Amino acid sequence: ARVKGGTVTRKRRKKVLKLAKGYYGSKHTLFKSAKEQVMNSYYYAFRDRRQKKRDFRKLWIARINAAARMNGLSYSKLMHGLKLAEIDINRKMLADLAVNDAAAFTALAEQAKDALSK
Amino acid sequence: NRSAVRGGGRKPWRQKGTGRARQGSIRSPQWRGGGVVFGPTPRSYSYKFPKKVRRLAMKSVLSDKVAENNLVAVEGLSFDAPKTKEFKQVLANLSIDTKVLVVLENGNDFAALSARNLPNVSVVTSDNVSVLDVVSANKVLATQTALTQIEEVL
Amino acid sequence: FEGGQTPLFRRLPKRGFTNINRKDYAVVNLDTLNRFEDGTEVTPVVLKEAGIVKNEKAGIKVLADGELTKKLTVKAAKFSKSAQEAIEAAGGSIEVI
RNA sequence: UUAAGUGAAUAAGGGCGCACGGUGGAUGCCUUGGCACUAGGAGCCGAUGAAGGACGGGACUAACACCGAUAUGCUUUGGGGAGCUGUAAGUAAGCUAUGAUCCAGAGAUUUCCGAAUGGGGGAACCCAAUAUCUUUUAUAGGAUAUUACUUUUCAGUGAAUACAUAGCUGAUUAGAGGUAGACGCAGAGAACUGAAACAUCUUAGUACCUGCAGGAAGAGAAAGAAAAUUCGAUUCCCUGAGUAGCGGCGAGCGAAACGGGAAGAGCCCAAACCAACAAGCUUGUUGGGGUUGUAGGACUCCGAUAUGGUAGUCUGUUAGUAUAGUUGAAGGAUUUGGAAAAUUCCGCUAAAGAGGGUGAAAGCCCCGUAGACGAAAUGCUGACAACACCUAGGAGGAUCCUGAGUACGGCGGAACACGAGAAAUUCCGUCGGAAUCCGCGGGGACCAUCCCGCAAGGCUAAAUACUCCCUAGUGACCGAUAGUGAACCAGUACCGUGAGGGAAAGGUGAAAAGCACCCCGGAAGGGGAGUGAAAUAGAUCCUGAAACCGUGUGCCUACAACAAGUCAAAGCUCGUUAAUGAGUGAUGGCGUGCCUUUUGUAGAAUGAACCGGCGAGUUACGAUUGCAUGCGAGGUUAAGUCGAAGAGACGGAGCCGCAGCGAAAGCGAGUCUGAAUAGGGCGAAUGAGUAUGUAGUCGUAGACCCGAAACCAUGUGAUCUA
RNA sequence: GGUAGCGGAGAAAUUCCAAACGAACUUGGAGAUAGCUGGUUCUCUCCGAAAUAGCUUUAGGGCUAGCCUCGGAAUUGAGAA
RNA sequence: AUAUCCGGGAGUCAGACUGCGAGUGAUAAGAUCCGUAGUCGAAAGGGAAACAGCCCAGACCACCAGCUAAGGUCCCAAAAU
RNA sequence: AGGUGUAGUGGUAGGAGAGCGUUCUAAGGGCGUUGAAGGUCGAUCGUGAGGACGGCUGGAGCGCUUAGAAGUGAGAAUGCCGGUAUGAGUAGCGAAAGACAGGUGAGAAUCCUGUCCACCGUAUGACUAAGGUUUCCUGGGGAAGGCUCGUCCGCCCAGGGU
RNA sequence: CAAGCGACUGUUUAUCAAAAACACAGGUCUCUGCAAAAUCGUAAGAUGAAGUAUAGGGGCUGACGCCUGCCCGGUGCUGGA
RNA sequence: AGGUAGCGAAAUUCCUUGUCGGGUAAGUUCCGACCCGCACGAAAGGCGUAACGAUUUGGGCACUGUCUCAACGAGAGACUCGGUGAAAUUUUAGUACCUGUGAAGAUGCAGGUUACCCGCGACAGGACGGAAAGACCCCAUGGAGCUUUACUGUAGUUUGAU
RNA sequence: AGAAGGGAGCUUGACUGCGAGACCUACAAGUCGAGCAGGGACGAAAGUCGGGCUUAGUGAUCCGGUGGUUCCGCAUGGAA
Ligand SMILES: [K+]
Ligand SMILES: [K+]
Ligand SMILES: [K+]
Ligand SMILES: [K+]
Ligand SMILES: [K+]
Ligand SMILES: [K+]
Ligand SMILES: [K+]
Ligand SMILES: [K+]
Ligand SMILES: [K+]
Ligand SMILES: [K+]
Ligand SMILES: [K+]
Ligand SMILES: [K+]
Ligand SMILES: [K+]
Ligand SMILES: [K+]
Ligand SMILES: [K+]
Ligand SMILES: [K+]
Ligand SMILES: [K+]
Ligand SMILES: [K+]
Ligand SMILES: [K+]
Ligand SMILES: [K+]
Ligand SMILES: [K+]
Ligand SMILES: [K+]
Ligand SMILES: [K+]
Ligand SMILES: [K+]
Ligand SMILES: [K+]
Ligand SMILES: [K+]
Ligand SMILES: [K+]
Ligand SMILES: [K+]
Ligand SMILES: [K+]
Ligand SMILES: [K+]
Ligand SMILES: [K+]
Ligand SMILES: [K+]
Ligand SMILES: [K+]
Ligand SMILES: [K+]
Ligand SMILES: [K+]
Ligand SMILES: [K+]
Ligand SMILES: [K+]
Ligand SMILES: [K+]
Ligand SMILES: [K+]
Ligand SMILES: [K+]
Ligand SMILES: [K+]
Ligand SMILES: [K+]
Ligand SMILES: [K+]
Ligand SMILES: [K+]
Ligand SMILES: [K+]
Ligand SMILES: [K+]
Ligand SMILES: [K+]
Ligand SMILES: [K+]
Ligand SMILES: [K+]
Ligand SMILES: [K+]
Ligand SMILES: [K+]
Ligand SMILES: [K+]
Ligand SMILES: [K+]
Ligand SMILES: [K+]
Ligand SMILES: [K+]
Ligand SMILES: [K+]
Ligand SMILES: [Mg+2]
Ligand SMILES: [Mg+2]
Ligand SMILES: [Mg+2]
Ligand SMILES: [Mg+2]
Ligand SMILES: [Mg+2]
Ligand SMILES: [Mg+2]
Ligand SMILES: [Mg+2]
Ligand SMILES: [Mg+2]
Ligand SMILES: [Mg+2]
Ligand SMILES: [Mg+2]
Ligand SMILES: [Mg+2]
Ligand SMILES: [Mg+2]
Ligand SMILES: [Mg+2]
Ligand SMILES: [Mg+2]
Ligand SMILES: [Mg+2]
Ligand SMILES: [Mg+2]
Ligand SMILES: [Mg+2]
Ligand SMILES: [Mg+2]
Ligand SMILES: [Mg+2]
Ligand SMILES: [Mg+2]
Ligand SMILES: [Mg+2]
Ligand SMILES: [Mg+2]
Ligand SMILES: [Mg+2]
Ligand SMILES: [Mg+2]
Ligand SMILES: [Mg+2]
Ligand SMILES: [Mg+2]
Ligand SMILES: [Mg+2]
Ligand SMILES: [Mg+2]
Ligand SMILES: [Mg+2]
Ligand SMILES: [Mg+2]
Ligand SMILES: [Mg+2]
Ligand SMILES: [Mg+2]
Ligand SMILES: [Mg+2]
Ligand SMILES: [Mg+2]
Ligand SMILES: [Mg+2]
Ligand SMILES: [Mg+2]
Ligand SMILES: [Mg+2]
Ligand SMILES: [Mg+2]
Ligand SMILES: [Mg+2]
Ligand SMILES: [Mg+2]
Ligand SMILES: [Mg+2]
Ligand SMILES: [Mg+2]
Ligand SMILES: [Mg+2]
Ligand SMILES: [Mg+2]
Ligand SMILES: [Mg+2]
Ligand SMILES: [Mg+2]
Ligand SMILES: [Mg+2]
Ligand SMILES: [Mg+2]
Ligand SMILES: [Mg+2]
Ligand SMILES: [Mg+2]
Ligand SMILES: [Mg+2]
Ligand SMILES: [Mg+2]
Ligand SMILES: [Mg+2]
Ligand SMILES: [Mg+2]
Ligand SMILES: [Mg+2]
Ligand SMILES: [Mg+2]
Ligand SMILES: [Mg+2]
Ligand SMILES: [Mg+2]
Ligand SMILES: [Mg+2]
Ligand SMILES: [Mg+2]
Ligand SMILES: [Mg+2]
Ligand SMILES: [Mg+2]
Ligand SMILES: [Mg+2]
Ligand SMILES: [Mg+2]
Ligand SMILES: [Mg+2]
Ligand SMILES: [Mg+2]
Ligand SMILES: [Mg+2]
Ligand SMILES: [Mg+2]
Ligand SMILES: [Mg+2]
Ligand SMILES: [Mg+2]
Repeated sequence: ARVKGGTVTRKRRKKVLKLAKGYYGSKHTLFKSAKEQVMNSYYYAFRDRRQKKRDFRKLWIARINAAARMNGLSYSKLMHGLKLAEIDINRKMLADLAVNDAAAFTALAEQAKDALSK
Repeated sequence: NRSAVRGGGRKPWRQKGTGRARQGSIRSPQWRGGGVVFGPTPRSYSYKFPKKVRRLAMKSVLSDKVAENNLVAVEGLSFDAPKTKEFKQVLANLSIDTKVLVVLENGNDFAALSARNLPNVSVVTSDNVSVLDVVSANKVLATQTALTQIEEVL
Repeated sequence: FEGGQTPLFRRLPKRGFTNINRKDYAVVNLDTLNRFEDGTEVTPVVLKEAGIVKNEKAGIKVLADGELTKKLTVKAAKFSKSAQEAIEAAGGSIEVI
């Protein structure tokens, strides 16, 4: 028999337009522009789920570096000293101690400095 | 198709220079009102299985009805005059309330007449019985002479 | 088509001819004649009814492929020399029709 | 106080989200109409004026439909039984139980143009002759009839020119055009195309043009097919077979007979000879006679005036049938609702549970359906009768007959599947040119032998092809961008000098109940009030998408360079399919669209303004492989017949497989090569096929879709311009 | 009023023949042909090339081979390092 | 842990750069033509500021976890002023 | 039925496999005026095509399961048709003189009347052939047409006129 | 005032060329005895002409003035045979 | 058979702006002359020529906004307001500069620099701006028109046989 | 140069049927070949010889010519 276009076409395009809500001007309005930008958004979103892991480790290291220097030590020497002392605390936890519990961070720094001397 | 659609002989406009897409006919398929590309064309859908396969199929459905005890054989179905209510009562007599294929011997006009109007009944003669006839029915009601004729046919 | 390289068939010569009077015989081998009982008269009609030879072509020719084990009086258009010996060695007999 | 520092809020406009509107007409549902077919009907109409038109006819009439100055109808025969005066309302005026409207059969009327046909003409107009009638005192005016051309036959007149003949006048007779854009036969006859170019060839003897048709046509009753020994007109279907062959032996082209089916049917002339008549012993007319190949007939003998047959006729009679019709079972409540057929409850009818309609979905409300029944009239068919028309057996061969400028041959073309080829068979043009029963033709050059037939005369039903129309239906066909170009006043509007091209455009509601009245406004249009179940159903009227346009505002925005997102993120505003929620987003990191085409494109290559709809590997027949099922050394039927446009049954002709090898004779589990028991090639040893389904791919077809410049063949144009 | 497309007409320009004339317009053959350009619409999973040789009136086309994929058979395991 | 072999289905026959070995060229060319390896093609990620073909390395996915490669560690900008 | 272990899971041309969704058919089983399809919204589910569930709109039909058949999936073809944007409130409004008074009217630079002014005058006058074919006259009208306006018109309506 | 080109008036590429291009009067060659040659047409029938060599067709040249040389081997034409 | 008369750097002369003379302050053009005529030449005529030409060419007089070198004035458009209201184009655009990079010429990539938001009148450097599927160039075993001692045919013409 | 170069005698193996197995190769082709049989040349014999030191000296099919032939011969014998 004859199968006319029906409603499938509209349904499919409406899904893309919903993904494009909040985009500027025609990019949330017109299907072709919206689909092109949703594709680019997907490309960015996948790439950025990898990049966010890089960015946060970059943030923690910088914060640990600032706290390390306040304890008479560079970031690189502190991580060497913690490794020598068998401390497995990760950079997310160290950065959190650097900001929220400075006394605990100082206790870790002292253990690292002790391990470096030995 | 584009040849069958009315008109469309001439080239709509010159090949080059108008800035328009080149077109060869107003009845080209991408045109509104143009010829259909491919699409239905009259044809038959019938094919014939090997005879041995036809015979096996017919025996299978008949043996399936018996195996499920859906084959109700009656000595005979007699009616002085065709009356639906009476055949309807016979179906009640035999406790048949589901779709039934009533298989009658040749010449039993009045049994066929009285059975056929019931919405759950399908009537065939013993010499015109098909696989689709049997499979459709939940039950087969066959007179004794109809069964004998079937066994002579098969 | 080979894109313009002389096609294989043009490279090769035509050979032979077809004989207007050519006669092709329907072949029956001895193993097929073991299907008949001892003393049977095997005939082109009998073979047709048996469904062994539906088309006898120019005639039935009997060939000695297998081993014959029953005694028969075989009738056919032609007999291979070996088939004749086998049929008669089995104590049967052949007849050219 | 002073100094230094930090520092919100604000928006002219804009962004995002959300809400509500407008525009528009997608989507859904629906359908007036289409598409493809099946069964039957009918396959022609015209000088007795056709097809197709023009102009007219109504109480008002622009259009359509109907009708034709007897005009929106007349008579008549049937049917039908209460309303009717079409679409189309409205008023108006009428008709109808003394039977209207309406329906069917048969008649009457049927202006003008158009073959048109008294003459003319730029179709639907103009202008005559002759006769009769009529108007007027009369002329003028009006009415009816007849008057084209050619053909056939007859008569009469009648030239050069004697008789004649031709011509001429009249009568008689018959054609003249149109279609159904189909089917048939015949004349004439392309090109693009394929051959990967191209002249043979192919496309094709196709398209186109022209003639002639007929409901079918054509073919047809053996100078046949054959060589199993036989068959016994033709046509068509299956098969033979993509075989034999043809072929720049390329591309391609491609049989036939046998076998199986559908359907079947045979007959008349010419000649000899006889008789009659007429004419110049023959030489015509008529009638008889006669009709062919195991030769027939004439003829001469005898012997029967029977028996059978028919593809005869407005010959009646009869039956059936088509074209109007009649009859035709069975439901009430309850719940919901504007409405019930939905629902629940109990019932009933069914030879009817096909289908449609009805305020939603109805076997039981309506129209119907199954079934029964019906014909004044006119067709059509079948019988029966009548009438007409055909239909003799056997024996004899002395003689006579049995199709001539024919057969055939040379030359040139063509048709045969067969392209001149070794080319038979058939035909056309040209020239030559037989025999005739002790004869003649064919059996694929040709000859002999044998076999089969008997040309140069004609006719013939059925099986086959097609469908503009008519009737009843059908569809895993369309559902308004589809389906016919056209569901709607479409071949219209519109474009064009013309041939010719050619659209768009369906939906209020169950019912108009189509919004009285009021209010603003000149109106348009609104607001109320009403109608309605609903009017955000108000006629641009069902649903009412998107682009696009606007209004409100939760958050953000006036130091910022941004394919505009993404990841991180305060603040603010909100509260969900309750989910480790939603909107917005300062600020920070990262980041050059989509597609096509390319070595490589963000690309300063291509394509898209946007949104919506439509828009591209399909089908048929064949080849082949995988998968699957049935059967298996077997597998399987085709056409066709019966049957629901079904399954199925029958049908074994045929096809594949079971044996190969060889160019072939031929041999055969081998065979070919060869001197060879050799070696080697291909086979067997060392078996699986076949039917159907399904999918992949291929081939022939437009073959996935769109696109040339061009080529060819009919037509239309010199109202521009030379 | 006459001449019409295989044509006409041309104090001649390939000039005119109904607003494009080295050959009008229209309809048909006809869906001409197009080894060329463009386009070819849902998803996920497994595997995954080539841009080379030979021949070609062949060079931006094609054919066989090479390289990919799917299925199958089988051997004293024939592959790779 | 592939190889052949049999069969169904293809696509490909414009390649590019880089290193190395040659020719052509002026031992010019992002030149041209072979050989050889790689990458691109058909490969995202990190480095080379940006930068198909270079260096490191092959993305089934989730993580605000860890270790490294090339390359880096004064600020932009992660890490030794 | 699942479990463990090891390994593997970039990809164009292209091959293979397995699915999603669309319309229709058959059978079965169902849902619908207590509201079908369709539309719209939502913070919902699945590995993907995609699937539910609610609110609103809507007013009649439509799912589901298994199998079948397909005019079965669009974003690109300077694709076809329709609608609507952008450029924009932008170009343009087609060779020239008008002014004022009075009137008409809901409304007048634009209609009527008056006055003066200006323009053509081998004409921009008067006839007539062709061509057009009702455009002529009278009375009304202001939707559209008129490149603005309009009370006016070669337009529309109703009558008439050779 | 002067030079080129064309004698002159004319004609032409409607819509990019008006000219030195075409035409022209004049020149020359050649065909044609009339059912002429030439042309349209299958043909019939036409034009040429209701003309007749002082006419008609065709080629070239291009008012006028002065002039127009050499080559007949080749190719055509004509005659021979 | 070897070009005669006449003409000649020519509408013909490549070298070439030949050389000489004239005209100019200065002359690749123009005129006169010369003759090595690349490659004039006698009816596809040679040479000359009064008259003629919207013909080509050089000089002169007059004349001037052509120019030195631009100024002012009139009108129409542009501009502002009222009415009316298109178009080509357009992947979405919050649309800077430099140097660099890259399919080797970037508003958009890198680095740096500059830049508050929105317009209006102006100008055209860029958007390899718009318009037209380059016409040049090459290619396609494309097309068409034209030519001939290309091939194969053929109308016509002619000759013979019949 | 244990010749493949050079001379001489006799010769025709510059044989017929073939050919395990290899090389080359997309195909079509191309290349090498021991060995077997027939009948030989030279040589006393062993043995060598299916051209030449090796590698170029060539052209598919269609269509024709010529020679041979226990093949076919469109009813049959012939013929074509
Ligand atoms: K604001
Ligand atoms: K007429
Ligand atoms: K028809
Ligand atoms: K051709
Ligand atoms: K071709
Ligand atoms: K007939
Ligand atoms: K065939
Ligand atoms: K060929
Ligand atoms: K008779
Ligand atoms: K009903
Ligand atoms: K009757
Ligand atoms: K022949
Ligand atoms: K014969
Ligand atoms: K015969
Ligand atoms: K509504
Ligand atoms: K908003
Ligand atoms: K950002
Ligand atoms: K370009
Ligand atoms: K062998
Ligand atoms: K042998
Ligand atoms: K099987
Ligand atoms: K198959
Ligand atoms: K196709
Ligand atoms: K195909
Ligand atoms: K004219
Ligand atoms: K002219
Ligand atoms: K393969
Ligand atoms: K390299
Ligand atoms: K790789
Ligand atoms: K909903
Ligand atoms: K399709
Ligand atoms: K598009
Ligand atoms: K617009
Ligand atoms: K705008
Ligand atoms: K008025
Ligand atoms: K001139
Ligand atoms: K002149
Ligand atoms: K002169
Ligand atoms: K002029
Ligand atoms: K001219
Ligand atoms: K002269
Ligand atoms: K002359
Ligand atoms: K001349
Ligand atoms: K002259
Ligand atoms: K000469
Ligand atoms: K001569
Ligand atoms: K000179
Ligand atoms: K010269
Ligand atoms: K000087
Ligand atoms: K002059
Ligand atoms: K002039
Ligand atoms: K001035
Ligand atoms: K580029
Ligand atoms: K600019
Ligand atoms: K052309
Ligand atoms: K020697
Ligand atoms: Mg669609
Ligand atoms: Mg067409
Ligand atoms: Mg455009
Ligand atoms: Mg259509
Ligand atoms: Mg008839
Ligand atoms: Mg009556
Ligand atoms: Mg008349
Ligand atoms: Mg071709
Ligand atoms: Mg009833
Ligand atoms: Mg009920
Ligand atoms: Mg032929
Ligand atoms: Mg003959
Ligand atoms: Mg002849
Ligand atoms: Mg006989
Ligand atoms: Mg017939
Ligand atoms: Mg339509
Ligand atoms: Mg619709
Ligand atoms: Mg239409
Ligand atoms: Mg509503
Ligand atoms: Mg609506
Ligand atoms: Mg600043
Ligand atoms: Mg700020
Ligand atoms: Mg390139
Ligand atoms: Mg782009
Ligand atoms: Mg750009
Ligand atoms: Mg574009
Ligand atoms: Mg005409
Ligand atoms: Mg005329
Ligand atoms: Mg020219
Ligand atoms: Mg013109
Ligand atoms: Mg064709
Ligand atoms: Mg892989
Ligand atoms: Mg070749
Ligand atoms: Mg290079
Ligand atoms: Mg590529
Ligand atoms: Mg990369
Ligand atoms: Mg790339
Ligand atoms: Mg740092
Ligand atoms: Mg340091
Ligand atoms: Mg991976
Ligand atoms: Mg639906
Ligand atoms: Mg489709
Ligand atoms: Mg679109
Ligand atoms: Mg502007
Ligand atoms: Mg004006
Ligand atoms: Mg004046
Ligand atoms: Mg004047
Ligand atoms: Mg008037
Ligand atoms: Mg008036
Ligand atoms: Mg107006
Ligand atoms: Mg002149
Ligand atoms: Mg002049
Ligand atoms: Mg011009
Ligand atoms: Mg001009
Ligand atoms: Mg001249
Ligand atoms: Mg000079
Ligand atoms: Mg000067
Ligand atoms: Mg000088
Ligand atoms: Mg000259
Ligand atoms: Mg001369
Ligand atoms: Mg001259
Ligand atoms: Mg304005
Ligand atoms: Mg660069
Ligand atoms: Mg740059
Ligand atoms: Mg950016
Ligand atoms: Mg970057
Ligand atoms: Mg441009
Ligand atoms: Mg191009
Ligand atoms: Mg013979
Ligand atoms: Mg014969």
